[PDB]
Amino acid sequence: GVVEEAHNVKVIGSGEATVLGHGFGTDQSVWKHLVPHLVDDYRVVLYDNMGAGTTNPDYFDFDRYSNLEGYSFDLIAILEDLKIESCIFVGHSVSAMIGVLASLNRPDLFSKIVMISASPRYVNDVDYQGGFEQEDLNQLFEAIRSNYKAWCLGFAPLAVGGDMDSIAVQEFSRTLFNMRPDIALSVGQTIFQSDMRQILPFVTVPCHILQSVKDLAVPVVVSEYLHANLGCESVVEVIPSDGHLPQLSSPDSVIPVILRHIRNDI
Ligand SMILES: Cc1c2ccocc-2oc1=O
Repeated sequence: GVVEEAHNVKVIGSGEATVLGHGFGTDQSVWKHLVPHLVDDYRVVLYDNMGAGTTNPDYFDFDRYSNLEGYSFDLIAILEDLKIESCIFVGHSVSAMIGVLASLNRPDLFSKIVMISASPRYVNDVDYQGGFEQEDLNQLFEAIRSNYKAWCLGFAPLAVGGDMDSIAVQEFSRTLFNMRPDIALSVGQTIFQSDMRQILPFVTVPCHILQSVKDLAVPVVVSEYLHANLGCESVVEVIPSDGHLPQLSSPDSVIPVILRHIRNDI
C-alpha cells in the first residue's frame, strides 16, 4: 500500500511475536547490526521516518510534521495496515518519543518500548539539564542553512563519536546529507525544541531506557529523568559506549545490551 511504500516498510518473517524506528539524519539501515539477531525469533518490521533521505520529499508535509504527533500517526498507520495487534517497539533517538506518543493513543499496540539515545527535552532550564542552551541551538540552525554540506561534515563525527574516519561516521554523513536541506532544518528545529516531559507520567507501556555513557545530545541525567518521571514500569541501562548511534558504530558492546532488554521483561 502507499503508506508502506512511502515509508520503505520492510517486513521480515511471520508470526505473532513482532518494530524498529530510527533517529534524525539516518534511516532503517541504522539497525543493520541488530536485525540479524532478531529474525529467528520475531517478525521484524523496519520503516523510515517521513523526511529521511530515502523518502520522497514531495510527501513531507511541513504542517503535519510540525509536531512529533505527525510521526506517531504515521507509526500507528503502519501498524494498522500491517494488521499488527501487538509489538515490541524499539525507538532510536526521536523515535523513542514518537513511540511514546503513539502508545498514549494506542497503548494496546505496544507490549514494551525499548529506547536508544532518548530524550524528552534537549533545552536546559533552571531545574532541568537537557544538554543545550537555546543559543547553542540557534547557532546550529544558522550553520545548517548557511552551508548544509559543511555542517553535515562537521556534525557527523560529533554525533557518531569514535574515530572521525570510521565507516559509521562516513555512513552517517551520507544519510545526513541525503536529506533535503530545508527538510533537515525544519525537522532539526522541531525535534531539538520539542518538550515531551509533561506527558511522561501518562505512559503505561513498560520502557527500557538505554544510552551511551558519552552521547553528544543526551546527558546521562536524562536517562534518570526518564526513569523518575515515566508513569510506567521502567529500567535504565547506561552502556560503556560512545556515540548517539551506538547500535551502528559500536555493535559489539551495544547489541548484546539491546537484545537482553528486548528478550527479558522487567
Ligand atoms: C537529537 C540530536 C540533537 C539535539 C540538540 O542538538 C544537536 C542534536 O544532534 C542530535 O542528533
